Amino acid sequence: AYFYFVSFIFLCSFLMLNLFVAVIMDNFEYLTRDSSILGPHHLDEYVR
Amino acid sequence: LIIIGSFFMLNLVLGVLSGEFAKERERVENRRAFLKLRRQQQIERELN
Amino acid sequence: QGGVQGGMVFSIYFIVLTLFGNYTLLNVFLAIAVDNLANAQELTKDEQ
Amino acid sequence: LLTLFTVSTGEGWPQVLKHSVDATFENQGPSPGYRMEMSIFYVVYFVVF
Amino acid sequence: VVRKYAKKITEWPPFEYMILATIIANCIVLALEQHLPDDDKTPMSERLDDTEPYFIGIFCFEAGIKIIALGFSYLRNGWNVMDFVVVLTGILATVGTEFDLRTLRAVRVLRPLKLVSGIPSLQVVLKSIMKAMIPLLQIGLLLFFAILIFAIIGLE
Amino acid sequence: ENALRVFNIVFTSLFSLECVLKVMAFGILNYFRDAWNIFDFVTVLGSITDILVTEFLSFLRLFRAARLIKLLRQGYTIRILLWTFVQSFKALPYVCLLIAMLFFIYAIIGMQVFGNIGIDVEDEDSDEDEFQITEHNN
Amino acid sequence: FYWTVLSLVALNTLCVAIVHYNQPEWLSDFLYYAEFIFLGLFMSEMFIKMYGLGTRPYFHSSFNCFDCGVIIGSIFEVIWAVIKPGTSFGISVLRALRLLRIFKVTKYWASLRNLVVSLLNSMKSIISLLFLLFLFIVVFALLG
Amino acid sequence: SIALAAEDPVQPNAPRNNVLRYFDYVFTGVFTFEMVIKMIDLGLVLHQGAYFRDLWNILDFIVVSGALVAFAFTGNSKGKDINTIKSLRVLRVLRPLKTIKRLPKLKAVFDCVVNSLKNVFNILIVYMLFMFIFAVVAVQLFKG
Amino acid sequence: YIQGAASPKDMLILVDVSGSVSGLTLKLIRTSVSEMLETLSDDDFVNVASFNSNAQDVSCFQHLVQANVRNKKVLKDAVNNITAKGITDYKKGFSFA
Ligand SMILES: CC(C)CCC[C@@H](C)[C@H]1CC[C@H]2[C@@H]3CC=C4C[C@@H](OC(=O)CCC(=O)O)CC[C@]4(C)[C@H]3CC[C@]12C
Ligand SMILES: CC(C)CCC[C@@H](C)[C@H]1CC[C@H]2[C@@H]3CC=C4C[C@@H](OC(=O)CCC(=O)O)CC[C@]4(C)[C@H]3CC[C@]12C
Ligand SMILES: CC(C)CCC[C@@H](C)[C@H]1CC[C@H]2[C@@H]3CC=C4C[C@@H](OC(=O)CCC(=O)O)CC[C@]4(C)[C@H]3CC[C@]12C
Ligand SMILES: CC(C)CCC[C@@H](C)[C@H]1CC[C@H]2[C@@H]3CC=C4C[C@@H](O)CC[C@]4(C)[C@H]3CC[C@]12C
Ligand SMILES: CC(C)CCC[C@@H](C)[C@H]1CC[C@H]2[C@@H]3CC=C4C[C@@H](O)CC[C@]4(C)[C@H]3CC[C@]12C
Ligand SMILES: CC(C)CCC[C@@H](C)[C@H]1CC[C@H]2[C@@H]3CC=C4C[C@@H](O)CC[C@]4(C)[C@H]3CC[C@]12C
Ligand SMILES: [Ca+2]
Repeated sequence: AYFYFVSFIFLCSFLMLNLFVAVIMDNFEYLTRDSSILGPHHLDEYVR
Repeated sequence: LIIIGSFFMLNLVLGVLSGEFAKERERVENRRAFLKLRRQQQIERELN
Repeated sequence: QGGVQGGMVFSIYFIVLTLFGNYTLLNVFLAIAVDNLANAQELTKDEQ
Repeated sequence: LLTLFTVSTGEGWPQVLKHSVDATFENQGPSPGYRMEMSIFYVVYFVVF
Repeated sequence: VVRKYAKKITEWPPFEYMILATIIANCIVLALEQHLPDDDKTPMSERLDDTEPYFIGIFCFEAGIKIIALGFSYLRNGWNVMDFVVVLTGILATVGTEFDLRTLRAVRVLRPLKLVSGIPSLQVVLKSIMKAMIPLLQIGLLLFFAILIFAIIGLE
Repeated sequence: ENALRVFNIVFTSLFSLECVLKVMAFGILNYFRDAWNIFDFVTVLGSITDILVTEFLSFLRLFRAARLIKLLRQGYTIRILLWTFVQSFKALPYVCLLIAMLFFIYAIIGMQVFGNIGIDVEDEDSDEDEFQITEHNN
Repeated sequence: FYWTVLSLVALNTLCVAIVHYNQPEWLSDFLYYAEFIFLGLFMSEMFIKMYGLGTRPYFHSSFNCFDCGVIIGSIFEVIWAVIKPGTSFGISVLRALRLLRIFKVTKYWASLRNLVVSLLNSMKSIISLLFLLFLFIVVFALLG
Repeated sequence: SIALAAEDPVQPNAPRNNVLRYFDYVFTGVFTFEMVIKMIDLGLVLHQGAYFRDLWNILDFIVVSGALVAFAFTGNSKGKDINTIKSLRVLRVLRPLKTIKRLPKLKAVFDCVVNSLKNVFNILIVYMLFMFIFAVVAVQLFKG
Repeated sequence: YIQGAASPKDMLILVDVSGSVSGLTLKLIRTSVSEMLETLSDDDFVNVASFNSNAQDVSCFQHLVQANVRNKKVLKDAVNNITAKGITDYKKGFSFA
């Protein structure tokens, strides 16, 4: 039970963290966007 | 409730903060401090 | 402060403390880690 | 290391802190609030890890 | 709100250091207080409590110097506004007791924050922290909506 | 309780008119090509269902509780931020699968090793910290 | 010399880890004397560098100053034990931080050294950040 | 994998476990057949295409070998040694991991996780050294 | 045993009822005072007083009463109905005792 729970907390936190960075770093262009420079988010304003 | 409320919001908070920190690094005043740091290190290597 | 009958307005002290404290700690320590590690990566790449 | 790992995950450390401040001497029982300066150990531990 | 310019005298470096010292002393005095149940006081409580006139007088004096020198650009700075309300609430409780004024003592907790106003270096660092959490407010709006929706569902 | 229930009948009527009004204006087919329109249509159909049964449980009216989401479209920066992150979770399905396997492997190991522990044990001592393997947690 | 003193630190790090609640009496006697032996060797290692490299070159080195602090701290503990028996802080374990110098032989030294270089560069900012964080705790503590 | 999830832990002699036991024979049989042909197509000896060279092949080898050995102990006498056979039955939980190698995109995600461990390994060693120092100090303070 | 272990007493219990004894300490004080009253014979005289800032008698008794089975009941009932509020003044409670 010592190894069962101690390893789980490490592995669960590590695998969840890799999920977070994968989702974050997929949208990293949007998160570091600047309103001055053109971006894909702006182009939807052209459509309406 | 836990997945949406706690794990999904934590993902956005890390995502938004990380994007802000990337933009802050490339600020003109912040870049100049790093350029001073790089030059000061180059002197130390040659001086040694 | 009374009980459930009269002291329910005092939960705001605890809500504000844990809500602000949770993300203030994240902001302070993650900014320290990101900025200093990003400096080290650029500083290492430049010397190579 | 197992006790500190439990504190790192954040669960149950208030009880570990209570036992730490109440400790008196080797092979002797606890006394409430004996060593209240041992709180510095857990505050410094949280800052680092 | 002054008599225009008439021998207006400004500050000199030891002045703000004396203000800093009195703020630190006030913080220590606040940290030395013990609260006991049901209208019970410790012997040191009276000695600590009688020091309040001195601190409030010093703070009122420095606020007066700044307000006459600047001319009431005093309230332009956000830090001075926080200083002004600290002085105002103190005088109401300290001078006169006819109204219920035990609640106004709670405003004294903000006095340690005057360290940030006094030391300009801390202001720059404090600006950095608040700047990053401006985007995070939009996350809080998502969080509140999520809590509201799940509260309705839990209510049903 | 009756007054609250009466207001439900008033709203579910008006919310049914919007669907009727849009369908005629947009057309049978074009209207049914927008995700919100079906979401709106299933919501009105679910709520109207329960009302007739009462005179002739309504947890599917909590779909109506989801109507508040429509207010998000007015706030732009929230809508883009919420939508982009949701799309990213769809583009990373196998990363979620790896977490599911970790729970699977650690669940099977737990059943075989720690499954036999008894839970019926209870005593006046009731050292709750001592015994955390109970009817709910096992 | 560099590898030999480093191997001594590994022995000293091992010695302070053996201690447990009921250790046999022979173990306590061995460890009691071994601390003085290790302390003596590292103080001598201090003096050899001091005379070998000169007092000014030795002290100006950042690494050697850290060795001074643990050496001075170790002396403080032993005298403290006699005056007030019952309390031991194990200050000698801080000598184990010298094991991080092993990273020099690997390719990973540049990444690790640069991180410490950048941390020391912004030491003023980090200290101010912790102070402001401490101030808000005090305000909330006073409000409570 | 689904069979391992249906099994009743509380009742060793449950009717469900009796039925599922027959299924365990078939699944091992399939894994035995694929093992030998993989040894036949490749080579056991280390000729740079060795079957034992690939790490997952050892993982496949362990699952099938444990199942076969568990049968041998049960074969002689059903309940002569319940402890070790119960331990060997636990190795079946490695069956889901056999999916990672075969699925291309699941292997790719797995390599990314291992890649992240490599980057943070150097800091992880520093983390444990610092945590070791705190543990030794904590022992001296609160031992006994 | 109590009869043979000592001589008749003139006991005056002085109970502190300032604010700081509020909560658990008050329950322990009342239980302790009752248990002390149980160790008194009819040859013993007892009176219970209390003081936060001015001393007063807890019950109707004003001077000293022998520890009957009924005087003791009156004192116990009076003790079980005291509340903690004020600032301790030892020089006014001891001057009363
Ligand atoms: C984010 C970080 C930088 C802030 C952490 C706050 C610390 C500066 C505080 C939190 C707990 C405090 C400790 C809590 C308890 C005590 C015991 C107390 O010392 C006594 O002997 C008092 C006797 C008693 O209280 O019975 C006062 C100092 C000390 C070590 C305090 C010192 C200041 C500490 C470490
Ligand atoms: C830097 C690292 C690699 C150092 C080596 C690890 C040590 C910190 C650990 C590893 C195993 C530990 C040991 C595991 C178990 C025991 C048995 C324990 O003895 C008893 O339980 C009873 C002794 C008796 O009654 O005689 C004493 C401590 C000791 C040696 C431990 C001391 C600390 C040890 C050596
Ligand atoms: C999520 C993925 C991995 C698939 C889900 C797997 C398990 C969560 C499911 C699959 C088959 C299910 C089992 C199918 C049939 C039964 C019998 C059913 O009947 C009984 O009460 C026991 C039989 C008896 O009393 O004799 C109890 C639930 C159980 C064990 C089910 C428990 C949940 C199981 C193991
Ligand atoms: C895997 C090992 C290292 C520990 C497991 C990680 C989890 C359980 C631990 C490690 C780091 C911890 C968090 C680190 C950051 C903070 C600071 C503040 O925001 C709230 C506390 C909080 C949230 C800690 C709570 C629990 C925490 C998330
Ligand atoms: C950063 C690395 C070097 C970690 C080493 C620092 C740690 C181990 C030190 C720093 C401050 C220290 C504390 C300072 C003061 C006291 C009070 C004393 O009566 C008991 C020990 C105790 C509670 C110390 C325990 C050890 C301690 C927490
Ligand atoms: C091959 C995969 C699908 C494994 C699935 C096996 C599952 C679905 C089957 C196999 C054996 C089956 C069990 C066999 C034994 C019993 C006891 C019987 O009195 C009731 C049904 C019950 C409880 C069956 C439930 C379903 C069951 C568990
Ligand atoms: Ca008192």
